[PDB]
Amino acid sequence: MIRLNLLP
Amino acid sequence: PRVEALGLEIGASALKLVEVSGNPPALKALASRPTPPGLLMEGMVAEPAALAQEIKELLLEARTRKRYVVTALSNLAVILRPIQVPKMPLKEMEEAVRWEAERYIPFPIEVVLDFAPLTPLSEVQEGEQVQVMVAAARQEAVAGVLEALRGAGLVPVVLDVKPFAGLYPLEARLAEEPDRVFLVLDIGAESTSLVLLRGDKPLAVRVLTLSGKDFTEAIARSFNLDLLAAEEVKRTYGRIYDAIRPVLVELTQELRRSLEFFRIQLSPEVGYLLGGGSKLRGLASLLTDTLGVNLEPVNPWEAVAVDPKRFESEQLQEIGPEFAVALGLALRGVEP
Ligand SMILES: Nc1ncnc2c1ncn2[C@@H]1O[C@H](COP(=O)(O)OP(=O)(O)OP(=O)(O)O)[C@@H](O)[C@H]1O
Ligand SMILES: [Mg+2]
Repeated sequence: MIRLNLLP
Repeated sequence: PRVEALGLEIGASALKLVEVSGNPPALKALASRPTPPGLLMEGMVAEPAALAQEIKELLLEARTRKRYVVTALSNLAVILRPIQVPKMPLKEMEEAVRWEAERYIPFPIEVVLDFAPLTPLSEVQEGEQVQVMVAAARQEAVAGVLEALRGAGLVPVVLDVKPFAGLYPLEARLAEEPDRVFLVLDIGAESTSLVLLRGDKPLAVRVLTLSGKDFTEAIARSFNLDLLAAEEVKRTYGRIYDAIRPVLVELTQELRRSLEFFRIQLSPEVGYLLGGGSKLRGLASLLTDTLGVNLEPVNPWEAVAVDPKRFESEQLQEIGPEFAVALGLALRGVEP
């Protein structure tokens, strides 16, 4: 499973 | 510190909030409000203070004291694509990704970027090639959302992406079949995503422009109706058929096309449907017949303990397609 985070 | 964060989906049709908590996770509260027009435009938040007030209503309705949140960007704001890179230390990989991503991003690297390896990095040596999933968004898209959350008194811990967050409530079930190829479709109001997996590992994601709005708009056109009224007509009826037939055909073609391009560049046994656009009456059967993939609705709530004295299992089930993403975001909020 993929966990991304585009928080700066 | 270790917070249990809420899950929030800023949807184009509905703004949805889910609270989960406990050590095996349990549903505590949920709320949904229709999204007021003009607040979101093409993946951006055009009215952040007005969104902040809407999100405040949700927190009041849910009756929550929690003020940390995981939310998600619109699929129209994010570019998702895999990219081959050699394994390097982590800081070095970042620069390599940013360098490679530069070519695929139709605006100045102004971008926020993240990535995750499609296969475990520990299983390969330095310098060998690994596929990573890269996500990229305009800094402006991110800023609209953080400004919305700030007005609402919320602190974001993760800004996730919907095609994967929608999968979190299915993941234990997809891990049961580690070698089976599964398709998961989320038909939303603003986009449809497709994700192709083996077990619980994504293999590919594709986002289509076609979605629930297109069905409403064809009913609207065919009967000079307002959107809300075309929308209500869509829900109760589902001749309607004649108005929505070209949308059905076009969606079917776009989904056959995506699957054919998966098969060329990399094919589904079973699949799942999420998102409210997936509830159009009979759609599941149509798509099953037409794509040659057994496509089923699925209940995301099974991922979570549900107290029968506080929620009706029957009602939960009914709204499970719309709530898969907000529930995944809430599961993320309580990780690990
Ligand atoms: N029973 C139904 N029959 C047909 N269409 C439906 C039904 N229920 C909801 N829809 C459509 O589903 C869509 C809303 O679903 P959902 O809340 O999953 O979208 P959303 O998360 O707001 O959109 P997005 O993720 O694209 O921003 C609306 O387009 C609505 O018209
Ligand atoms: Mg959605």
